[PDB]
Amino acid sequence: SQPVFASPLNVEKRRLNEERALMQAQKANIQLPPNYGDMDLILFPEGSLKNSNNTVIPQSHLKGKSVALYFADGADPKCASLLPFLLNYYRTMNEGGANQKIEIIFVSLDRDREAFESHRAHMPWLSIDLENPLTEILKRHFRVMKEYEVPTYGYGSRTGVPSVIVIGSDGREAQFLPICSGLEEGDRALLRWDWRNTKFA
Amino acid sequence: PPTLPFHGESAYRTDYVPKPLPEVAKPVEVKLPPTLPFNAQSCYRSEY
Repeated sequence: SQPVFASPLNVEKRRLNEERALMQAQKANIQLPPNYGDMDLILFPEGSLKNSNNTVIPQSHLKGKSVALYFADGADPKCASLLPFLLNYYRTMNEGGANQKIEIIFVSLDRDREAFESHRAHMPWLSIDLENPLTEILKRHFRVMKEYEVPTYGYGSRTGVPSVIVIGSDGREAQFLPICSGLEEGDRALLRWDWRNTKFA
Repeated sequence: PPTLPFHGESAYRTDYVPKPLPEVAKPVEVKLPPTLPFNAQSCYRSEY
């Protein structure tokens, strides 16, 4: 139940987890519904993530990587200003070590396929297919929108496009990178990344 | 007009999550030195 309770990823996770828990219940004192920490899920399906060479990788490839989703728009001037800074942070931060440190997945708020692909040609990190519903599920899960189109359920718009969200293995909001938030640090909030403390395990 | 939905989470709501408990299991295992066996071997049996 993190960051929220009313999100499609959370409700699907709850359905699958307590379906499995009930199944083991009549197969066998067990606790119903299961505790959120006991609950486990697959955050990205088999054919979701795609790299710069258009080859799919599974979720197990993100292990040991401080991974962050990047909600972005091709035509948005904040995203156009932010993208070289995020690019150079990824570049330098990954170059300067004997180990992979940070990794970025790209979630698109862009209007259509051609502009999404033209935007994706500039990003050197992983991305999610636009017609994959996982983008909409992640947008509703982490409460990001340009404008109120999908109804939030008494919750808030946690961030506007663009945003960088450090995530966990179970969809936990590990930390917020305050590019457009109540703190408003444009292009230098990226340095608040505690990549030592947060790793995709 | 839409309603700007309230994003907000206080200090008391944000900045601590339940930590894992510290892993402590270590006593002070001291190997006892064996009592050094005693011959300040006494007078009667010692000389006569």
